[PDB]
Amino acid sequence: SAQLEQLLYRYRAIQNHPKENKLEIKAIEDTFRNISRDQDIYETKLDTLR
Amino acid sequence: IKLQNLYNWTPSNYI
Repeated sequence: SAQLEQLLYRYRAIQNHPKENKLEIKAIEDTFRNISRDQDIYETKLDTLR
Repeated sequence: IKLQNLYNWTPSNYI
């Protein structure tokens, strides 16, 4: 639910200082985009479902 | 990347 997501939050919030030694930031941000997109899809579907 | 559509998150809404 959030136990593996708050870790990603803190991991991005710690890796804002180096910002170039870690190339894996982009895939993590793509998964943030996926989570935001799925959340918006679910909110529209909950608006239609009611 | 939004903000309130990113803290409100379950596995019950990924599908």
